[PDB]
Amino acid sequence: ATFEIVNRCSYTVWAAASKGDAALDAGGRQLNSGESWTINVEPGTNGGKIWARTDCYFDDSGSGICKTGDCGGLLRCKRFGRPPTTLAEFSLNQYGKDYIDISNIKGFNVPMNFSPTTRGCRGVRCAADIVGQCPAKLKAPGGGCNDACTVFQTSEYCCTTGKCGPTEYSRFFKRLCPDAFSYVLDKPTTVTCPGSSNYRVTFCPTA
Ligand code: NA
Repeated sequence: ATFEIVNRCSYTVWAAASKGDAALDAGGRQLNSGESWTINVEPGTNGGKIWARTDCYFDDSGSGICKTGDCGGLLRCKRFGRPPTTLAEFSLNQYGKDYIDISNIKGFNVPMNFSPTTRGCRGVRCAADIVGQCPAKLKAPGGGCNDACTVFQTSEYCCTTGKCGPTEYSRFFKRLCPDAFSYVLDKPTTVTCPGSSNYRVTFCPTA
């Protein structure tokens, strides 16, 4: 599959693409305002995620840190990032079908649109000002809006037993971005696309 990562934000972001135990394509790159990044995800990739990182400083070896989405201090991520991170999640070629979604389960930092560049399905977007409206107890100093599980580490917010209901915090993310996951057992907002589709991820799609 071919993903195009576009940065429409007025500020620089450092994109990342990982499937948990290995990088996706180069793993990460700096994206100035308006820059696009094309990557190739091997068909069958399961559990891949694309996200943005803000306020990064990297050395010549690619080691550094970001205030949001840091993935172990590396520019080229081999691992998911530290919350809060708006997540673009995808499983490809699962019995002739791709599955895509946007998730606020690990917080929110940058507005995001996730849409296919081919035919057969629709796209999902979370472009609200979640950071501006973020409750005080979930605000992250570095920037972004943390999820309740990251903050309070309870069975209910993290849904550890397996059963959990919506909380006051998940409804906040859900009220602003209905098309994104607000908690683990949230009613799936997943989109089903034809196998081997191509996609474009746009940061700050409305600005
Ligand atoms: Na998730």
